[PDB]
Amino acid sequence: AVQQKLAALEKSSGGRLGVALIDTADNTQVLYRGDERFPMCSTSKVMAAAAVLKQSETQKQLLNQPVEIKPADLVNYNPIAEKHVNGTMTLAELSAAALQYSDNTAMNKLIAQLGGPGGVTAFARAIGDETFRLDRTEPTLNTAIPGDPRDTTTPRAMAQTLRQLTLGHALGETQRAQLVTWLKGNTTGAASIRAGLPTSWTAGDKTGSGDYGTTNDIAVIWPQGRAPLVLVTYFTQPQQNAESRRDVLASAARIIAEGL
Ligand SMILES: O=C(Nc1cccc(-c2nnn[nH]2)c1)c1cccc(-c2ncccn2)c1
Ligand SMILES: O=C(Nc1cccc(-c2nnn[nH]2)c1)c1cccc(-c2ncccn2)c1
Ligand SMILES: O=C(Nc1cccc(-c2nnn[nH]2)c1)c1cccc(-c2ncccn2)c1
Repeated sequence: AVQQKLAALEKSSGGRLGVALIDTADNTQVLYRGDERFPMCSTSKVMAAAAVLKQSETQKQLLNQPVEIKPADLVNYNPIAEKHVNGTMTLAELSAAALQYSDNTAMNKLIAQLGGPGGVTAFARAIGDETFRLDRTEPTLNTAIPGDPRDTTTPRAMAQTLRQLTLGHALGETQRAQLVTWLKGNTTGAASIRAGLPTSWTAGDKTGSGDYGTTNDIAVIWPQGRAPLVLVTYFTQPQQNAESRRDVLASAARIIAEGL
């Protein structure tokens, strides 16, 4: 029935919606197109930041390591990194910038710290995610071309890996808490999944967008009086120039919340 409501939302939207909920109260799942691939766009920044946090478990000083930001490093959306050109940012600062402001230069520095896009994929595989793939750097990882497997995952896979990272033991406890603190401090998320949730609930999330009107969000949610949830909402449209539809992600989240 939740699936029929999500199918109606998808039909009126004109695009393709993918949803995965994990309710940790009973470990049950709600899926809609849960095994179809979608372009991750900036939701992939979670996996990159997490990979660096994993590295920091065996290098207690890694997050304080300075990284040079040169003018040539700036790409197309650099709200934090532009302030540090011809200077440096620590890996903590780069992680916070990538996660909480969606800074693309910051994401590129995280990718580089892992040895390139495939180092992020390797970390995904190391924590049991056989689906995620990062193939490109910013900004071209957001091209979001229909049918293109580059820089994609499925809703089912991303919900499982977000659960393992934020609620489970993919990371050490200090690192898990740091990731949750960053996600809870996101600045970009109020119009997306969180807009469809009761206001009493708390959450952290990472948004993403790209070409083909691609509009994404992945969240960890602490409802009032319930065990936490993990929710992934991915949305993509048939024309390259389509406008972003954060309202569709809100609507999907509202259908999920009403179906609990
Ligand atoms: O190894 C590096 N990159 C890379 C790219 C794609 C995939 C993989 C991989 N697949 N399975 N396991 N790993 C690894 C790489 C590239 C450039 C620099 C460095 C580097 N690493 C540590 C210190 C300094 N440089 C590593
Ligand atoms: O920069 C683009 N989008 C963008 C950037 C930064 C933040 C957000 C955002 N965060 N929270 N709410 N919105 C959205 C963008 C958009 C369209 C096209 C391009 C582009 N860049 C380079 C080549 C081609 N297209 C960038
Ligand atoms: O980079 C693109 N968009 C972008 C940049 C930074 C943040 C966000 C974002 N965060 N949360 N929600 N949105 C989105 C973008 C978008 C469209 C096309 C391209 C592109 N870039 C290079 C080559 C071709 N296309 C990039």
